[PDB]
Amino acid sequence: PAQIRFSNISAAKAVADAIRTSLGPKGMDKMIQDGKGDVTITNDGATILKQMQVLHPAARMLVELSKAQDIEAGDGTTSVVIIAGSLLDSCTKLLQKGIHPTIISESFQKALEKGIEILTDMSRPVELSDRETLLNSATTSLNSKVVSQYSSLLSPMSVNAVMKVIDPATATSVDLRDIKIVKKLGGTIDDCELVEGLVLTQKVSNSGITRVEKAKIGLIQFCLSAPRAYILNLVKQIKKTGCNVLLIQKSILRDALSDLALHFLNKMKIMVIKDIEREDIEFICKTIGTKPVAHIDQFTADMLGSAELAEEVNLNGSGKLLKITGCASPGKTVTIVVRGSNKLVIEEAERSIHDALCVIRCLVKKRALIAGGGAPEIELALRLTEYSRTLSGMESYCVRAFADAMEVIPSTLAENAGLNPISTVTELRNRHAQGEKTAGINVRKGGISNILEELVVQPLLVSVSALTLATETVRSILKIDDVVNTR
Amino acid sequence: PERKNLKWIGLDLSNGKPRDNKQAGVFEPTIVKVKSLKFATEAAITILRIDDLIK
Amino acid sequence: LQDKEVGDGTTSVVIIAAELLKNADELVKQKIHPTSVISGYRLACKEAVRYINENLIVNTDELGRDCLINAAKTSMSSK
Repeated sequence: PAQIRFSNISAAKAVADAIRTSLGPKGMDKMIQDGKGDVTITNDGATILKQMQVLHPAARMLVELSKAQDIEAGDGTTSVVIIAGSLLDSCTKLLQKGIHPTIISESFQKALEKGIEILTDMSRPVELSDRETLLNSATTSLNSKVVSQYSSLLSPMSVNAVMKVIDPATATSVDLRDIKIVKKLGGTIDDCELVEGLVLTQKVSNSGITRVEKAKIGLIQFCLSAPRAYILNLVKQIKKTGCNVLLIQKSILRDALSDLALHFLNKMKIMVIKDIEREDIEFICKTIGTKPVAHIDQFTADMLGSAELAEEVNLNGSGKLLKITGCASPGKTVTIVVRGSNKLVIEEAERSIHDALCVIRCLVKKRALIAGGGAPEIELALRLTEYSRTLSGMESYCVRAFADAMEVIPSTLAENAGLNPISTVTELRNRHAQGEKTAGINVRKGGISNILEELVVQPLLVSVSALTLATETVRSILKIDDVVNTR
Repeated sequence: PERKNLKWIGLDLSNGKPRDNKQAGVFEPTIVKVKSLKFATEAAITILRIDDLIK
Repeated sequence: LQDKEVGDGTTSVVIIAAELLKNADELVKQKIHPTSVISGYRLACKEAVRYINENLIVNTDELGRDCLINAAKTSMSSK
């Protein structure tokens, strides 16, 4: 019971301390050639955790925390591991003092909700949509990259895309669902456009007319095959109705539209694009309103999707893209048409636009903002220590044990920035106890000061979600007391 | 302060003695030296950054 | 990556970097964090290039020819 709980504690603490130095922007890169040749040179600990050979349960639950924190807010991936590992390390004192893990876990729950309610009103919240502070958070996020010169190229485009559809999803917050994204290799970085409706990037090359104002859309996933019976009837149905733009899928076989049916579908010259992407197929259907139907006898008259302008148009001079407006309910995931001749200006632009998405959905699910970089952790370690002084019973140390485990985030931020960690942490505590909350460690210049002047700030829900997930998994691993193999 | 023109006294690349270079014509483009110092510092910073492994 | 710029200088850009590695190891063995050594190397190089650019030479003009013909002469020494 205790001998396996201690092994869970030690394994999760060891897998948390393997990425503990990578906290902060000065977090150094790693190299683990474990497995069969992994040259793992990266300063970000999320991809380090995704390549860690993990056999222990409690070591794998923090890898689950990493992906959970990346799903909820997209930032603070190493923080939810370091907080959890320091908490589980601090559980050993409570275990050896005599407290049962149930009391430890419920006192951590009490300390968690106390820390959430302490963080939620010590913020500097935004009052409106406040597009100026969205661009301010973009300067905190979309810059310090190679898209720093593409920051004004990319931030107000997404800001205006949320301005277009302030979409009712999780209390009118930013979903992954504003206006459908595409990306095209080649072009310049300035060749991004904000669209209204469906765009296709793939190569449709029709000499005839694909430019119909009432562009009727179907999704026939029935391609052509090789034994005339189950071959031409869908094209006869096309001649019946007149769906002039239809996205082709090769779900049946490989010869998708052979010249028998291809000239039949080039006697009116339908849009032809094959091998459509499976996760975006259902979003395309949510856009259009047609039915994703492969059975050619299930093609009905109510499968006729709507489109207004459908062209194989050379957008930006040469990009033969198929843009579509005028649908049933278009708008599937926030549009940044990533064009770039270089490859790094493709991938970093799209990755930073996803970063911008995961911070603006953080900025409006919870509409507050704090000064990041070790300041709220010191604030929690002060106020929870006072609360644990007020608290009675065996929980009175555990919340205190919750407090000191909060202190690893500034200290690592003190250590990775080269400062002497313990003295700078307690000097930060002395400054905060008589001064302000926003005092912390400016890692961007390497010095302890008021961060709200030096502008290293973060939305509140990153810290709240990281504390929630870390306390949840610490609670679970404390409650875990038995394992068994051999089913 | 007056002997600012004892500055380019480099090494003889053939026989190894303290010797003039501006009068001797020993020359190298400044962009070469600047870019070599830049890339050497970048290499040193990158290999010093790979530090946090017991390996 | 140095080799694609000017050609030579490869052995110098290896050797100076290796000595920076060695002296940085001697520093971080004295309880110095490598963040401080990296930022010190950065500040040292940023100051050194301004030291160089204050003390460069443009004597090789169309008027600088005796130094140029002396460069030509000393480039073929002992022949």
